Amino acid sequence: MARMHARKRGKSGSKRPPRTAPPIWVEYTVEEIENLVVKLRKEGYSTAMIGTILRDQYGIPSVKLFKDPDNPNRNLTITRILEKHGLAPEIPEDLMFLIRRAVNLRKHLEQHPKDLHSMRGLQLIESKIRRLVKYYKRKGKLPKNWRYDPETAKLLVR
Amino acid sequence: MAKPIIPMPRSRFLRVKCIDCGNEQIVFSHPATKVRCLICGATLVEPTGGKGIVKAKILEVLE
Amino acid sequence: MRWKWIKKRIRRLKRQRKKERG
Amino acid sequence: KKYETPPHPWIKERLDRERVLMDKYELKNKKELWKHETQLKNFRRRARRLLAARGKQAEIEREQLLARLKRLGLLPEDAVLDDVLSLTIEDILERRLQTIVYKKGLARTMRQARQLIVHGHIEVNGQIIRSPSYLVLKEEEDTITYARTSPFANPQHPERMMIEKAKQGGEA
Amino acid sequence: TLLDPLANALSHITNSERVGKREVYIKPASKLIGEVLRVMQKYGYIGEFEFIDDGRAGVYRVQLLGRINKAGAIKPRFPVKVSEFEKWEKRFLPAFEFGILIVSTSQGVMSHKEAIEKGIGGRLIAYVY
Amino acid sequence: GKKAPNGEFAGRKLKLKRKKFRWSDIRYKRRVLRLKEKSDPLEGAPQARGIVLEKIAVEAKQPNSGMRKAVRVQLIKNGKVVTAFCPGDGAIKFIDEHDEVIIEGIGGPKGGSMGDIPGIRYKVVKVNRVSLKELVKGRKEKPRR
RNA sequence: AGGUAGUUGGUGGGGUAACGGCCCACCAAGCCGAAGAUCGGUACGGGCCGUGAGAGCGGGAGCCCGGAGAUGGACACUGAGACAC
RNA sequence: GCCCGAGUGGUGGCCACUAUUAUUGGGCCUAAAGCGGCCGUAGCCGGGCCCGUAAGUCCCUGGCGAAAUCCCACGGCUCAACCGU
RNA sequence: ACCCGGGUAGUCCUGGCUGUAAAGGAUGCGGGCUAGGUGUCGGGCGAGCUUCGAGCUCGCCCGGUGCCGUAGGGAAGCCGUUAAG
RNA sequence: GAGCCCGGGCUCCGUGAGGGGGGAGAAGUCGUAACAAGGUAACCGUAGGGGAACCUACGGCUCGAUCACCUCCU
RNA sequence: UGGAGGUGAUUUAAAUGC
Repeated sequence: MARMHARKRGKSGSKRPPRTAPPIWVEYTVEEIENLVVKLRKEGYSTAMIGTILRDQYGIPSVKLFKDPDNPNRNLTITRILEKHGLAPEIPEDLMFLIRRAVNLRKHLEQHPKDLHSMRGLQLIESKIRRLVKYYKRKGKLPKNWRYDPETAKLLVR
Repeated sequence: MAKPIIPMPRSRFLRVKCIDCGNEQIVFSHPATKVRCLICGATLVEPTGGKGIVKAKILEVLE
Repeated sequence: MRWKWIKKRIRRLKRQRKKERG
Repeated sequence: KKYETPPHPWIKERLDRERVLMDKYELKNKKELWKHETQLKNFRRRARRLLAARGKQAEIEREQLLARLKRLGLLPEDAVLDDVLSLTIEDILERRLQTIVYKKGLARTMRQARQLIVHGHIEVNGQIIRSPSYLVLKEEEDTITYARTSPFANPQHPERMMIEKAKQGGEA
Repeated sequence: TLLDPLANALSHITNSERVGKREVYIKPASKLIGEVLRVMQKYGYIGEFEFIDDGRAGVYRVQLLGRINKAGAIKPRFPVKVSEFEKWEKRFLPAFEFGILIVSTSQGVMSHKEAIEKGIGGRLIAYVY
Repeated sequence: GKKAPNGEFAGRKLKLKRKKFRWSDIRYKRRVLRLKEKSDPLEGAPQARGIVLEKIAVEAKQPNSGMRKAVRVQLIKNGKVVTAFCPGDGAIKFIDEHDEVIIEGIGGPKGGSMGDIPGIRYKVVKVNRVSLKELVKGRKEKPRR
């Protein structure tokens, strides 16, 4: 359940709906759902938060269950709805949010350098990126010619 | 909980009927965020801990 | 004890290391 | 080699058994006892290992080790590799030349017997023998006798008298 | 993480056993465990099980008769020839009687005794007795 | 995990582990190098002849006092000074200075002089190629030169 | 703990019974290394052997099998064959 | 008086005992022994479900790992060692 | 020397080096499984109270932090859902 | 194309004044360090000083002290 | 009933013995 990583503390036990086919007391068409998604990605919100607002407002807990089957290759869900349109960021949001944050740290340290702890999370966030990079290369969202560095983090954000 | 005897969240669904426009919205008993009415611009619920605290009197049918 | 020994070892080392340095 | 001595040689319980055995069969040295223990050990060891393995391995191996024990006579008409392990150092010692000479009534007593075969006063088959160890088969039992001997070339050797006063065979 | 999910099933199942609960719950679930419980049931060691496949995971609720003493996976999971069986026979099992050294095989999965009757072998998976 | 990697391909780690940890047996290390064979003269051997430089008597150990009979002998090819413990009561007598004296060890080659004697690693068997236990008994042979 | 300069490879050639950097002319800059190379120690290698319930550990003796040597070190003839107890 | 017996004992070496080298089959709070803590490279180790290959893996056949030594049988030498089949 | 009266380095700040400890819980990390009780910290939930603020309390749950203790382990002390099972 | 030689460098074997330590011998001397709060608790890393055991400073730890005084916990 | 801290602490009691 847990993983105490850079911690000793058991992780949240947040858990999914054990629903495997979707509510029908809730009702939306493949067309209506697709609109809602596109509207929200147009705002500047991102896929986790897109799935969040749809849940809280339109009452759809996860997209996969509602959508698929409509092309049963795999489950149809937010960003796989986005890529077919061309609205997808070529960097996975995972890797993006990560790097995004990271560049902010550096600026703090820039002005403030006497910071143990703040220094120590720079080291703790990079090394999650590294990993997240490493595997993607092999999966293929990021070319094999790339390698990660703090000038090649300040170029991707700008 | 019931993690080895099938974990099911605490959740449910409830039909909320707006008091300012009569607009019928489906709402997750736990609002994580501010849910906005789609034909008033109002706030139905506000996100605090556990179950979103419902702002004032808004009608409710419990599913 | 280990006080003893540490300084004895240190003195041995120094004095001898003095004799090597010289 | 051809001997064994258990991990601890001076142990009382091991030594008692022997000395009682030593008079019983009238050995000359302990080594002799040992010969039969160590011989017994090998049959057991093998009998056991064969029964254990997968039943498809050429059964000939079993047959062969049951054949010899039958022929030698230790095993009578029993069919299990488990009876073999039910032998003891006494049974082997019953099978010797020495033992079998006293038994049939060719000798007064086993101590006497030790004299006879050495000087060639016991014939087996057509041959004489010098080694009282000699393993005597079942088929081989019927062919112990006198012919060119000091016990039987006449009927007035006191030798004949010495064997007659007793007349008792049996386990030695 | 986990690895050897089977093993973490089995090990519960036994420590489950040793207490003398009534039935078990194994949160991670699978073919390996599924299949193994299947073969286990086939020999009879266990009573009945239901797995419920939740969108999360398979879970096995298992009924405990009382039979099982000890049943464990193999660590590097060694390959074992059908000639070497007897060695691995004497070691792991408690005696000639029991015969569920559960191996994995060309034919499928079997115990030790069901393996020997066919005549086929391979890498070890787990044990049961 | 109780130490060891267990895994099909790992073995090499195993294979080096053992060997790494073997060298904590002094005895094993010592032989596999050959420190037993280099140090405590002999060049390893069962025994060694040597010329009796003199006769010396030394003291006994801690609960003890008694004059042990010891020789000083020089091994001839070894060319090393060895002080040595002589078996028997009278003995020191039958050994003339500058007779040949063959020498052995006594009671584990480890270094261990027997409990009484401090130093003495070794034993003497012989005076002019006839031994000491033969010279404790009067009849058997008696010494020359 | 870094080593390597006929050194790794390429082209063409010599020599040899013959392939081959074996040797050599020209061209290239490789080749090998922490899955431990290089260097240092020690040591003929194998069949076996000793021991040990087994797993294992130690060992290369007669004998057989294969290689190396003949006071140390180099060198050719003569012969199918030797660089020749 | 006990042992063993043409042997018996001394020194030395190796193996066993020694799960005191832990694969089988060891530990590591206080007995020896956790790195003061983290990161991630090399390595080892890996949730479920379907399909291909069959590299490992198992099964069968086939080429082959000299003789000797070993183990078992029978046969030979008075017996066995030893040798022959 | 313990006790008392003076006293430099240092103790403070900034930049750098140095890298040690009974740096302890003398207890490497990760996952799963295995009676319980109680106190406590923070988060959730159903109520009663209310000063209308989770302020005062009851119980289930999640994360952490102590103590006591069943089965088991341990040589024993002890450990025992914060394992040394 | 060997052995052979020559000049230098590097390494190894036989052997040497002198020099270091160990396990000891326990009848000389100095002291009381630790083990009892050892009579100033003890250890610990670091630094200085003392003939010695050792003392002191600073930080840590209890494998820490004996009541007393105060505080919590089944 | 058994466990953990925080600080008074007591100098009126002397070194050694194979």
